[PDB]
Amino acid sequence: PKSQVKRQEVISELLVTEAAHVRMLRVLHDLFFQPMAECLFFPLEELQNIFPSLDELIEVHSLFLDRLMKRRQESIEEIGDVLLARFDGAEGSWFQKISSRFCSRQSFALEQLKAKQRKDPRFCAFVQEAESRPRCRRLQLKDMIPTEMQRLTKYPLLLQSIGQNTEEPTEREKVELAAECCREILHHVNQAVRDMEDLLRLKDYQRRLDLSHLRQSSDPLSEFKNLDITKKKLVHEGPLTWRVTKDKAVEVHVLLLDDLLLLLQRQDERLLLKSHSLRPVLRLTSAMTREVATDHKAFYVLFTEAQIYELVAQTVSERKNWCALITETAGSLKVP
Repeated sequence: PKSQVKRQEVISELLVTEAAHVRMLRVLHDLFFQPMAECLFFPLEELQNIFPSLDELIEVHSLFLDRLMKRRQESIEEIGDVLLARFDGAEGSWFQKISSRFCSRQSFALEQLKAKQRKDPRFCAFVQEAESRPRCRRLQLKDMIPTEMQRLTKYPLLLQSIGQNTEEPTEREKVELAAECCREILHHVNQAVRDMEDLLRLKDYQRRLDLSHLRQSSDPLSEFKNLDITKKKLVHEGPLTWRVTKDKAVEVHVLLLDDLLLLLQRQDERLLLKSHSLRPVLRLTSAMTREVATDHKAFYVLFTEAQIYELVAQTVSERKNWCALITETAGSLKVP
């Protein structure tokens, strides 16, 4: 007291909220996943990408719910040991593995479901009917899926304040270490999320890429034979206008990647890279941006034979934003 009331409260909050989460996850499973498996709305492989590890994700939280209850029941001093048992060592590692799998596919999972609802009325009516079942507690499926992430972001907050309210030192170390683990996990999942969100997107572009032109120029482009972008970092993308001369302008979708800049022409579902002059592909290791005094909406990118690429955004703010991003990424790149 007063350290103790808070410590007990927080430990309570953690147990209760852990149960609610298991409960939801089970609803998600029972009312959505399993029935859809049985109605075979998707081929199963795919359902597994929408709910990447639901079955075992339920278990991991379940096992924790279980430790926490056993501990409460047998009394609360000491909780560190329990915490470390879920977030640290091998069980630590698994929890991460399982929760991050499932979290990464969130965005994917959602658009998949949205597509199907807007495309197939049998399925849309299914989801409605399911969403009206009491066990939903007024959450929609779209509300359910992203709770796993939320839950992960809650753990450091909860653990941080059990620790800072632990009087006895060696116990507070445990609880502190545990909390640290949770931030390690959160930080990793967050990353494995962007890695997936980028990946799927880059694989998308990579099969839509009309590569024929580089294989055709005598332009010693020969480095992009063969160009692969699936395993690279997508820093930024956006429509722009590409004033190849002050008489001719090209409509273009730009990808700013870790180390290359790509100016893509959109032609039906295709995306072309055409040498039309000035190349469409560019090694950033040399890049540099400038304002254009006669056009607050336009800027220049230069490759330090010049090599001038006059690009224009719709809004002034966005072209401020573009230069900002290029020069910054450009800078991030090291000289041998």
